[PDB]
Amino acid sequence: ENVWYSHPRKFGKGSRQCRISGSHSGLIRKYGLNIDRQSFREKANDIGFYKYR
Amino acid sequence: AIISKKRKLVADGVFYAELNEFFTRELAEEGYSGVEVRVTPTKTEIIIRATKVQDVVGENGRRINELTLLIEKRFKYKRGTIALYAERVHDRGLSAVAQAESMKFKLLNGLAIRRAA
Amino acid sequence: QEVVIHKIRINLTSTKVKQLENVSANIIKNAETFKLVKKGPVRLPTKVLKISTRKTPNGEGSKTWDTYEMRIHKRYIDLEAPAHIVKRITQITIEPGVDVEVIIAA
Amino acid sequence: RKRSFKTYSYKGVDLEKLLEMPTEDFVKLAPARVRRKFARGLSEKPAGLMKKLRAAKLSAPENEKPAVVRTHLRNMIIVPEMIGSVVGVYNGKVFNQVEIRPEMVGHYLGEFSITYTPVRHGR
Amino acid sequence: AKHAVVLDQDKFDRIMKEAPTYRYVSVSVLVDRFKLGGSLARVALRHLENEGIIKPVSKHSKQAIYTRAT
Amino acid sequence: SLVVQEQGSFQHILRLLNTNVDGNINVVYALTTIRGVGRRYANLVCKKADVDLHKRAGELTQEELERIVQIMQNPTHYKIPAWFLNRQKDVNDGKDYHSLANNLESKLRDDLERLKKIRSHRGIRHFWGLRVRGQHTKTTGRRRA
Amino acid sequence: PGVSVRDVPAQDFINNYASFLQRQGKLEVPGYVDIVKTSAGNELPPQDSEGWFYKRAASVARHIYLRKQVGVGKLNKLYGGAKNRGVRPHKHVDASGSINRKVLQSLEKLGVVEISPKGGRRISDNGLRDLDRIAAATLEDEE
RNA sequence: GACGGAGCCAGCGAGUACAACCUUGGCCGAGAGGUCUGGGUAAUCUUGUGAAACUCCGUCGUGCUGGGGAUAGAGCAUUGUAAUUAUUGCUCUUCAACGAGGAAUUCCUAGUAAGCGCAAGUCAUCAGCUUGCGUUGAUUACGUCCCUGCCCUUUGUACACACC
Ligand SMILES: [Mg+2]
Ligand SMILES: [Mg+2]
Ligand SMILES: [Mg+2]
Ligand SMILES: [Mg+2]
Ligand SMILES: [Mg+2]
Repeated sequence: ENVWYSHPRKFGKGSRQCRISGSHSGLIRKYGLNIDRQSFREKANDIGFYKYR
Repeated sequence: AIISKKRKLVADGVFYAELNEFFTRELAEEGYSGVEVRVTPTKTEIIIRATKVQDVVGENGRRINELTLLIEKRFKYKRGTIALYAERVHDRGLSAVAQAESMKFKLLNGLAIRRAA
Repeated sequence: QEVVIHKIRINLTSTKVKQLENVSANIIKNAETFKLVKKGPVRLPTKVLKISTRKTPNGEGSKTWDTYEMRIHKRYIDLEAPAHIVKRITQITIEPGVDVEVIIAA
Repeated sequence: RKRSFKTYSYKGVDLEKLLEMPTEDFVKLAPARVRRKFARGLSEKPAGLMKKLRAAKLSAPENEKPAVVRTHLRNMIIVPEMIGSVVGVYNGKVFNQVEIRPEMVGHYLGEFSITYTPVRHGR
Repeated sequence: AKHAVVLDQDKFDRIMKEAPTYRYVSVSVLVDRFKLGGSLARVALRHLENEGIIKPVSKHSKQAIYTRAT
Repeated sequence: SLVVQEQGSFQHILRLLNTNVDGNINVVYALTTIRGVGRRYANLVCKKADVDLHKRAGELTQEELERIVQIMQNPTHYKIPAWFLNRQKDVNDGKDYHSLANNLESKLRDDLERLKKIRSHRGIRHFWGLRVRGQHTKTTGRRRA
Repeated sequence: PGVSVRDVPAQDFINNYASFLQRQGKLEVPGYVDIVKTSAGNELPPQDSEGWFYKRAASVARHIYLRKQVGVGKLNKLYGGAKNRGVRPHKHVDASGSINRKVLQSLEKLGVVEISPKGGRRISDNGLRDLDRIAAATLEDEE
């Protein structure tokens, strides 16, 4: 309810939240995924991502 | 609605993953295993597989409807555009996820671990 | 009484290639049975979506890297047809996994 | 005597003109950074601090210093509207005292404060 | 600087004298014989290249080779 | 295209603007030996004078030299845009200033003194004998001034 | 038979063009000539001061003749290259933006270059004729 | 070789509508850039990503020099509320250490080494970094346990928390 409780957080690592943990650490923004990489490297198989080469 | 095709596909995949995770979390008692998404024009079918299908169903439109509503809320789509079906899995023994869930349940209640395995 | 040629593009995008191919084949068969002038199941540069990552959760090991790739298959099916026939075709012609999309008009 | 040493000028303008020009003129006769800052949206930068400075100037014992005006906005630019006043520039600990001279023209507030200690052992 | 890249009349005269009955007429060779610079050598060659005397073999940049008239 | 002849009409080894201009160098890159005098700037000056870029530094007519000197002093009087200068729009005087020969150093010294007087971060760094443009010295340059 | 235009070994053609331009005296000099780096990756302008800009113009014209709808950005890209970045490795930065534009304008004025639809530039018919003549001259010089 | 010219060639890429993308093309700016119109939710437009390295002619010819651009002052921009502790950018300048690197040792057996860029990852802004991709493109093995590390056998062991 306080008047001043937000910084101008338009960009940077702050505004950029993860889709699972909400981390600001190692965020694959690419393709509009927005995931912290570690989690992706576990869920990727369901996200349709595979490794071949 | 409508983005770059690649991007769209990626988003769909992500959505699927999210849904799967939710079902693992929400339908834990329900003995859930897999989700089978079918996206057609208007009516998007979502098939869900579980051991305890009755629980998922409820008493005719109980939990399933709630889940549908939740899904709608999550992803902006309206009533009727998302349909949910709960099915029997054809022999759970081959299915790893189901087995894992069963094992977990056995562990949590109070039983011999090695013997259970 | 109608029969006004619009020229209609059908998009076929997906990952699981076999299914896509089957769908394409089915569409072509259907076109044959309704007998129309049509350009084939034109294939585009199958876009790979690469996401390369440190395999390590935490950056303490050898520098192992994995390229997680997403194969995508974009197909154009061009029809010399009115809209009604296209609608008729798209009543069925849907198989799981594959994206059916109608662009419509030239 | 007619000229005192050499005229401490911005871009060819004397102190008789410097003290009375307001901000726009300073910006016009300034480095690009200041101009850029002026161009972008101003709010709470010259709001209360300026007023405080003015008050200090008014309530000064004459010939002596005005009251030390404390600033958190150390990213502020020094404009000739307040030459003579002392500014207390914040560093995390202690608002540190800075003179405003006829040669601090269009420079920053931060560049006269410094947070960390200068290096020891050997120069 | 190592000198011998001046101008003069004497030098020119010497150059004029040092042209017939030689196996090589090259820029590098000229430089070696303690004469004018790389660009100047070419100019000198050009001045002698009016009515026979010195004839080219290669036309490439900074790798030019000329030979006497046979 | 042609070798410059004659017995000795033009004198070798020059001394222009408080410093030394060594011969055997083609026009421009002997003027770079002068402290502060440009490359592009030098070329521009030459153009203004009206000299060919085939002559030696150990030549030049006296009139030409005078012209060059004149060009050097004022960028504004001749057709020079003059934003290729050490002091453009300036820190104090507010004109067009491209200092010459043994004066640039003096100007620099004066500027340094001014900085010291002001007591800016840069000035402090200079006093210390360290690194101005936010360059770090955790690793690099372990002898220093 | 047939008098060819593309069949000229590049540099000779350009030289011929330059010579023609010199002979005519009709181009209208940009004004910022020699007071310019020409490329963003330059420490020196053209070496021969006067001229060389003519050569550049000629080259541009030749390129235009060769291709379809050609613009300023593409020209810039063409006449860019490698930057001496000191401690940092080279990048690729393009040529000076205005100079190329000015050159194009000058060409348009003379009647070598014409404005094309869709976005770019092509060759004027008189310009084409001139180019052909130049090519013929070059061939004659060779033959 | 260096600098101008001039020639002129890829492959991976990725890129916005509910927004602040990739952004052509044209006038003004020496740059940096801006602006009016776009085209592209993408083999279709940026894009033949007209990339660099490379190839021709002239100028200077083995000088801490035009090799090298390092410590530095000055303006204009741009990013972002916010740039001083130059974010970065280009322009004029200053123009130093360094004349093929001591002891050690890293990497490599073919489109491989090395060179040379580009793209993506980052990302409001930044590349010298990583992933990738092309672009030029060889020397010398095609072996052996001498050194280094491992491996198995045979041996001995009073160790088995195992020679720390
Ligand atoms: Mg180099
Ligand atoms: Mg392409
Ligand atoms: Mg030097
Ligand atoms: Mg990095
Ligand atoms: Mg024994």
